[PDB]
Amino acid sequence: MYSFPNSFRFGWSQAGFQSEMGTPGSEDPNTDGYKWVHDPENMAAGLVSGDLPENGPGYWGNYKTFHDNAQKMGLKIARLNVEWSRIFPNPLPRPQNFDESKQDVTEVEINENELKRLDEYANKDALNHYREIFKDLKSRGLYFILNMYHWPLPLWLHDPIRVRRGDFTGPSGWLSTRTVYEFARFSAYIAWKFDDLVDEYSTMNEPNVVGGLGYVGVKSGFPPGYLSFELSRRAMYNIIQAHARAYDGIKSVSKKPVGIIYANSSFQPLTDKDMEAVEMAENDNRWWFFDAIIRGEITKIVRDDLKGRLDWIGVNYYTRTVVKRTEKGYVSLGGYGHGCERNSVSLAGLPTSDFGWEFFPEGLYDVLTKYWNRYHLYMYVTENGIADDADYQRPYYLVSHVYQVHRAINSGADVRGYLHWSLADNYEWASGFSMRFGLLKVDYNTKRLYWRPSALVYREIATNGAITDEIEHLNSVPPVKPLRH
Amino acid sequence: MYSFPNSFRFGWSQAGFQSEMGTPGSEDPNTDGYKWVHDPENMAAGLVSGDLPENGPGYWGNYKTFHDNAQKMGLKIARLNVEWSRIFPNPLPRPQNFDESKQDVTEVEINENELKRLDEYANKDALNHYREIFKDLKSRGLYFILNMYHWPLPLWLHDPIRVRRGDFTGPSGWLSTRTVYEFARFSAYIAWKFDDLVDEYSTMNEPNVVGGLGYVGVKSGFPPGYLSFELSRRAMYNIIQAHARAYDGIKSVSKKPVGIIYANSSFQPLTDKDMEAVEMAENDNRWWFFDAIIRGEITKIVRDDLKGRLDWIGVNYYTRTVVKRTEKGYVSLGGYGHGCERNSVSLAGLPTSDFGWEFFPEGLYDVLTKYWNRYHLYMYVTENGIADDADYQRPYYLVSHVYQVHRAINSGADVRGYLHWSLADNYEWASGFSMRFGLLKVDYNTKRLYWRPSALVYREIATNGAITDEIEHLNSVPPVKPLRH
Ligand SMILES: Fc1ccc2[nH]ccc2c1
Ligand SMILES: Fc1ccc2[nH]ccc2c1
Ligand SMILES: [Cl-]
Ligand SMILES: [Cl-]
Ligand SMILES: [Cl-]
Ligand SMILES: [Cl-]
Ligand SMILES: [Cl-]
Ligand SMILES: [Cl-]
Repeated sequence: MYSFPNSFRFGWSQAGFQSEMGTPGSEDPNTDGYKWVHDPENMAAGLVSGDLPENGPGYWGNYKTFHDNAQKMGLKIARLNVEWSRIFPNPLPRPQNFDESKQDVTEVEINENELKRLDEYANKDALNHYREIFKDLKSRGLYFILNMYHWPLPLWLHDPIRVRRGDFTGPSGWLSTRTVYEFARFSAYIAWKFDDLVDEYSTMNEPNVVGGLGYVGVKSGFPPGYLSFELSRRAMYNIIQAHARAYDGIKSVSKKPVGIIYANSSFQPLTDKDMEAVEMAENDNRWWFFDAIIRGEITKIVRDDLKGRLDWIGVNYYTRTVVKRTEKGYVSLGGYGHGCERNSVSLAGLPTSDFGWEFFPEGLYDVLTKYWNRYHLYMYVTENGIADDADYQRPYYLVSHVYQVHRAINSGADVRGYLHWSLADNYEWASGFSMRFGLLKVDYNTKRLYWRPSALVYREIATNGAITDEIEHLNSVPPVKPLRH
Repeated sequence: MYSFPNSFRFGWSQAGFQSEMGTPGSEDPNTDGYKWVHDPENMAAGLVSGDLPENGPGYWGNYKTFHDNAQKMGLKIARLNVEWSRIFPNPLPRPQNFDESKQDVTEVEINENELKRLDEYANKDALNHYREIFKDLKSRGLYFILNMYHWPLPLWLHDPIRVRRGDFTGPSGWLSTRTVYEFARFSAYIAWKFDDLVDEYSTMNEPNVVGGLGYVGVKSGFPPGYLSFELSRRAMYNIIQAHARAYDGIKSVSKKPVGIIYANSSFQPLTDKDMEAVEMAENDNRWWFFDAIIRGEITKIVRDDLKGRLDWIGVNYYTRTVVKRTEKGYVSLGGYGHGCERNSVSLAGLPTSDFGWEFFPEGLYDVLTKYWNRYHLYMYVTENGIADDADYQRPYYLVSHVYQVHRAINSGADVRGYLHWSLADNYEWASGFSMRFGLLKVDYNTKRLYWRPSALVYREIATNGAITDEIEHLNSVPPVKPLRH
């Protein structure tokens, strides 16, 4: 048996755009993401799947059924976000004493009168509905992490088709400090409205994906799909200071912990001669960002308005990345990690998911202990899961990664919970509905939820607070011989 | 939801030779089967795997742990056998007024003095141990079906190496009416000793396999592996009258129901022009045997000493057999049913097990309703399961076959329980330990039992007496794209 601290919580994470829509009256047509996935040219290009989020799993209407099943599964923590677009579907007045040309945003003043004026423009129907959802959540005894931002922006801040086309005269998302300013005020406003229900806050989810896929990895179908190293850097600079200004904003109205959730990989050497390549990749993908919002270090200078703006770190982990040293520096290798064939085996002989992602639970121990030793900030595993409609690999994936969290705690790392991605199947961005990450399988015609066997395994873990003796054999690699390869 | 009658019981079946040995002091070295699987020539030929049953799962010593897990899983019925060899490890005196040359055995007299004399030769340590096992079983509220015979014979009745070599001067198993006579007395003796613990009896398990694989399908590694159509028929004739004489024997000491357990396939037409081939195959594999022990019809004559010797039918079902009409008659086709590649797909595109057996749950409905319409005797599904160490297919296999029993009941068939093969992994005859049929995975080094996710699924079925809404999606074919093919 592998037992966890009495205070450790098992639960799940979920995103609004991916799970809310699907029931009558639930559609949110007012985001950059909604425009992006409906765009005829994006569909013709195959940048998006043609599946549409308004045919989704229906959490907006059916949240009591989601929460019923989570409670029956023994879950004790959830991380959800509010959709900015639902709260402010129409534009806010452009800020007066605000200079859009100033590169740096070092303060965004929050006060009671500003909050009461913002309240005039908020959608009270959406606010009340979210209160009902979150009250129902809390009434099941679930600890609540509220995340402010999980990729879609109001269209009045970002028209992604205009930017895709190379037109930068309109609302340009994270390329504009207007978005930085409004995100800070949005985050303060939500904490002001919901602090009585929230246990901890996250400002954002996977900001590195926003900048990396939106402006470099443009085949991914992440908006606005405008290929530019320069603008990727500008977007990440703005998202960093937006995190800091939202941290300060929330702290002006709340005493509760404020963290951030990040897309992590475990960087692994192709050969024993590649350890410096690993360090370089960790610098280029992880430490540059966290040194900025924890130590204030940015490109070198120290900004005192960035330093110390983090209480905890959310680790989102799915697989590794294998790197080797080059003359110029380092490169990642296809055939491992997230660059494998779907439903196959990696070059290392490890099974791959429906998404082509390699089975590599030891990477989660690596990431947790690396963060702990560098910053000594406590952590949640805020995402971990697998695309696996058939449920062949998920029982092993679940138990093996939970075991690696147990290992990390035994080594001294302060890890306070494990949140699986996800409770139920949902809309997986440019891939649509075909990638199924749920413990629960969704029938999108009826919106009914079904328990995959891994959900029964998870109930055993969560209700016992342990990997029990009876399921310890699942701490192993899914047998590869019976799988496609 | 698919609900079952309140009296319907879910449980499991298990065999002594396959599961008992593995703990200190549990070895039974005195069967034809033990000699057969240790034989150097059989091992060199690859007729047997080289795995040895004395390294097995250890039910003889660890039965309380088996039963603990079955009780936790909600199971309410078990079918087990006593091993003849354990009860009579040394030979009995040859019967005096018994003519070994008489082809027909129409009566085997049982009386109290005969039973008390038999008792003098019985192993009291084994008898007491079985009583302890069966008492523990009954103390969990499990209904108990006791089967008398599940293939191994005492070596003093069958030396299979001598017969393999073409020497018929020694103890020749089912080729000898001595075995018929002694089986009837053995069955009466066991019922006399255990009737207070038994709810229903079966005389034997899969008699058609004994005759078919022992004397025709000789590549299978089933003893004595002597290829002869003539002797296959002689063995089946003797096993039929042995069933009848054991039926009468048990009924001389007990009022409880006595049935038989049979190896079934669902015979399916390759094309719509092949329905007569199906009927012929059903005649040649199923009806000839049951017409003999129910209607007394044998080759045509009616024997009044065979007629009416059956109260219930145990259906053992794993997959189908596809047949087509030939000029001479009919033939079975490779690439379907039990003649597929392992961990692949059949010619029909259906997934195959670790044993090469095709996924075909509708066959179970076919077999149950065919038996019911012909004989109107009530039934148990006494075996159903899959070789699947990884547990990829078993959740679907379990739910889909249980659903087909629900269908059969809805159509009028009197089916009173479903017994999965098996609770735990065990020694699978000539294949050794590599074919894993358990809901529970066995570590053969430690003898520890682990719950595969399908065991958690089975607990949901058994504790609710139903396929619940939450697992209804498992009534479907395992997705083939992610599996080996
Ligand atoms: F299809 C997609 C992909 C990435 C995204 N980020 C925000 C909305 C959205 C939609
Ligand atoms: F390996 C095997 C195969 C079939 C059998 N039948 C009885 C014992 C035995 C052993
Ligand atoms: Cl990372
Ligand atoms: Cl630090
Ligand atoms: Cl669907
Ligand atoms: Cl049959
Ligand atoms: Cl009849
Ligand atoms: Cl083992």
